[PDB]
Amino acid sequence: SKALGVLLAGPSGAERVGLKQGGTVQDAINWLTFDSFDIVKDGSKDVTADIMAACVVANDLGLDIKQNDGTYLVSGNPVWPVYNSLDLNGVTLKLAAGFTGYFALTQKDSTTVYGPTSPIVQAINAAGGRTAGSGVLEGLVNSTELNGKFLFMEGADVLYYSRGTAKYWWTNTYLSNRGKLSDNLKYGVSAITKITAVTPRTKIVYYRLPNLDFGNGPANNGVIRVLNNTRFIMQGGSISNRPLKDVSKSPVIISLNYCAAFKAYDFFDPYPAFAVDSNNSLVYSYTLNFNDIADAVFENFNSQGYGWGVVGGQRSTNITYRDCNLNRVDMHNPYMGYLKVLDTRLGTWGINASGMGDMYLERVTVDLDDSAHGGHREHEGIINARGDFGGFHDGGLYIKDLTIVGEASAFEATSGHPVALVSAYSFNAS
Amino acid sequence: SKALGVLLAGPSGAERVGLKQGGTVQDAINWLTFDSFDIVKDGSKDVTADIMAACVVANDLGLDIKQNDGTYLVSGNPVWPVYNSLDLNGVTLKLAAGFTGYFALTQKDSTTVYGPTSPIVQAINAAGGRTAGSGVLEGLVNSTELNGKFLFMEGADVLYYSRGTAKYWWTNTYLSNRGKLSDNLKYGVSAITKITAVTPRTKIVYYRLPNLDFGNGPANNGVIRVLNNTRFIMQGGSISNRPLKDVSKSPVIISLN
Repeated sequence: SKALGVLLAGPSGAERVGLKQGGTVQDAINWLTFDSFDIVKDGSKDVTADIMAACVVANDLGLDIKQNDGTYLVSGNPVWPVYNSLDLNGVTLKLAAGFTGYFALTQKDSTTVYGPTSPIVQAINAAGGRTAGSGVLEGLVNSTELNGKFLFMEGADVLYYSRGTAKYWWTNTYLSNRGKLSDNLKYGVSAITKITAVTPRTKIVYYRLPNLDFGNGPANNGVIRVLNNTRFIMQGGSISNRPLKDVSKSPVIISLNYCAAFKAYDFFDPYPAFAVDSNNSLVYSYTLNFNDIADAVFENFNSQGYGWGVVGGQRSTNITYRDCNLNRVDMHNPYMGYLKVLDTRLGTWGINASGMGDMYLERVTVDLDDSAHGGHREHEGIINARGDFGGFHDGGLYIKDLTIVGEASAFEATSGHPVALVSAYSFNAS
Repeated sequence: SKALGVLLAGPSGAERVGLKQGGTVQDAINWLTFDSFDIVKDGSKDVTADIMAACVVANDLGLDIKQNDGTYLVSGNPVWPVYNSLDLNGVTLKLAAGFTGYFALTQKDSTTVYGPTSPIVQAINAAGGRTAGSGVLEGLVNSTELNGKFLFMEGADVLYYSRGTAKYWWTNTYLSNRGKLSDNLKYGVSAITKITAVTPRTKIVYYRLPNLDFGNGPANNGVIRVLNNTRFIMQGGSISNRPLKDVSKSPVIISLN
């Protein structure tokens, strides 16, 4: 009836084979692979739906995914969710021209949102501790609901105007217990309107990014997206066969959102994207793009050359760049806390960051050559504030051992003078 | 005749055993070990030719090698080539007194040499951008041949003399596209005579070095050699039983190129 060989090939097969050191083969193996589902890996078939089914199985069982070879063709707009570690070092993804999907690397059941009518928010608004330089919220001293969490708060006071739109009070910080915040409030607020709380993991997860093939020239808004995540380490990843021109497109590679306490590592990009409009004028495109992050370290990133700035950040806290090779470091919406750039080589754009904190620079080299861009230059200096936010930087700038090479002659021919060192101004006061 | 016992021991095998989470045992294991070839690992036999055979199989299939225990006795002057990751943490290599071989960790066709007569070199020599502080080679503005590569170039002008021997112009840099260099030239050069171009990997490889036993005292010119390589991480490694004196010898451990 039920014979060996038929039993061995079934799901309960590895449980019947014993090991010399003890136990069975099933005990040792505890991970999943793409080969476990017979996914075609010669690039000759669309496997968008097959990869999605594999991710669903792993999330239910709570296992890691490992795969170190093969090339896969994908198309459409899938959303692949991953709740655990993912190892794709050695895998190439071949994207179709109309691809608009992404990997969604998330933490399961990690975020709670409190609205303006929630009991927690009302208790904060009825007590003190909402002044500048405060480090304690007096309304949470005898409460344990938000203990040991990362808090992303919003307020009801206007701070500045950007492109005619009012921007409101905000603060990202960490709460240990009895109302104590890690980062003090730089400005006071009349009332709190929203709180987003993220719980740190009880474990460390590892992401090993694959190689992305851009031969057909897709223009997604992020292929690797990390949302509501803590305590992860991201290593590797690259781009291949990137086209020289990207007419009327704005590709984005990596995007982060509501993340804290992580570190990224040696992503390699042979050269950045060069995207233009119908009038042959440069438009934006990013290799890395993040919103609402805290306590982040970026090390050994590589994206240097002509094109738009490869980094775009907004509303962050305590960011560090170490040993990187980028053509720009940027923050559109202001940062708070500190921003550190250590042992880094920069391109012609320099640094463009409005902020409510302190900027530290140590052993940084800047290369000013800008021949491929005609004379286009948004800000006239090397270290700048944001011209579309008013040009303010409410904090100090401390520089040690800065080195300048290049000349930036293309900009000089258009304007008549070289670049400044530090600039802070507004494009339009209204 | 095709008995189940004989079938299970062949190359078909783990593909006939299923896992609870899905797939087969074969789909989970994708690496090679020194124990896969029954290499004697108590130091009582010379296994130089057996280690070479293991490396050839791994290179052909594009797999990684992993071994975490055992002591191996080696001799001669073998060249063991490795194209992928290598893990020898916990392994001791016993070197015979006359050992002169090494591991060769390479990148499998990552380099290209352009000589003084190549069209690429002649294009550079016929244009501008060869001055001090220059960041662009004007002869490559409309070329895509060297895009995204590391360049090791040599020139024709004498810079200084060492031990009565002239030394010539050089520079090492990276080129993104449209002839833009990452590091500006410090001195101008009249003509460029050689270019070596290395392509970065689309992956990261990991090297975990073994323990080397120098009891017999060999003095070869490098036991671990890395050539024409990019995007790797090296960890570990040690020396044991190093003699206090090395009369008429010059040992080298690690060399890069």
